[PDB]
Amino acid sequence: SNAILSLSYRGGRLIDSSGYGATMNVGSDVIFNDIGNGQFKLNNSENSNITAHQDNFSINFWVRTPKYNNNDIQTYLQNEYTIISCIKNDSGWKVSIKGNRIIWTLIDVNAKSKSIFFEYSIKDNISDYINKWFSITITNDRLGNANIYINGSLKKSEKILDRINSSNDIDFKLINCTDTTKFVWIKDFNIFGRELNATEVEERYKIQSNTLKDFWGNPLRYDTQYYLFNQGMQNIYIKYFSKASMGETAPRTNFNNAAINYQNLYLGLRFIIKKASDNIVREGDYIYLNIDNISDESYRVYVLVNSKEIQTQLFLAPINDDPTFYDVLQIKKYYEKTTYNCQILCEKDTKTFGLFGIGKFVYDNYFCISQWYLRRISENINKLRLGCNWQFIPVDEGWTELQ
Repeated sequence: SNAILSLSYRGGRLIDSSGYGATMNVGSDVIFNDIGNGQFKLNNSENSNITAHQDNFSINFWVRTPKYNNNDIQTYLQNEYTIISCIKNDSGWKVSIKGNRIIWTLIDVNAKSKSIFFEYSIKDNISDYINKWFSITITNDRLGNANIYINGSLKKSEKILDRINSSNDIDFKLINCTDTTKFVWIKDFNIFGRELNATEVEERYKIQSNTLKDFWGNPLRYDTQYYLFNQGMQNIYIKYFSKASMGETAPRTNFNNAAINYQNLYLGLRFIIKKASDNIVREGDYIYLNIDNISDESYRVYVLVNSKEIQTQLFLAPINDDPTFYDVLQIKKYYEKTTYNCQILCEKDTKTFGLFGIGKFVYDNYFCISQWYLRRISENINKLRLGCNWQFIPVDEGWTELQ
């Protein structure tokens, strides 16, 4: 139904947008930003805290938690710490994190507890969860079922048990975390006074998602260094091929040990998005793609305008005024609009050159532009043809790499 409580960071202050007038107490070691409305970071200190002073309800919020430290994996796996709690006389509810698990716990007046959790892999080459914003929704009823939804989709649902106390305070704070460097990002925290159904959860997800985002789920920005990720070919990156003035694919390198495995992200061409015509890139903007790690001089992505082929290799070159090439691009989000993917179009202007992708040429796979990606092969084509879907990866503190 209607939010009992909703945290928003409006104009320098954390408030309750609920209209229920919750009063907020904020420690001195909390970091805020005004992205969306907005975001806060809990560090591992007693001074990094927020208190909201206020059998069927729902909890919804998005969370961003940092990648494990390769050399501190047993701490990551074994240390469960509370992040959000509503407890009184040892009874109530808490949200906790234990490594790659997010955990919901109900505790009765006798200290008898039962938990439900969501676990994501820490062995996949590419993760939709590690260090990335993702939405969680927990519902609970009197039947009684507890459900965990992740990114709008039901992931778990279990029963069931004495009485569970209700508290006037909700504490946002790391409890029992043993890594002094730990932090957690939270946004869009909401409480509902009823059990939201599967349809209600999906819709609130789509709503809480026109904004172009980066790989981590934050707004995409101009003048920011980004590595490039391809949704259709996730296990390669784009590398400058000196002999040809092109981008060729290369296999991502990886790291693995006994407990974990991942492919490296900070590889290949490093791009900067420039305004062609604030610093947030919006759907449909006209942009250039600069590349700043090929040499001392700036390079840029060019489209061969006088090609009659279906697909053409993109020309990665020093800045020039050669009219046989064109550098004005448009970043778009044609579909899968809740994801962090985007497409790159070039048009000039009654003439469409296609979308950026990866194509087979005389053979190897090259960073290219192709009309193939605009073909309306079938109504579901966009679910099958993923090579024109890209994400931009900035270096982020929650994801560190060797070398």
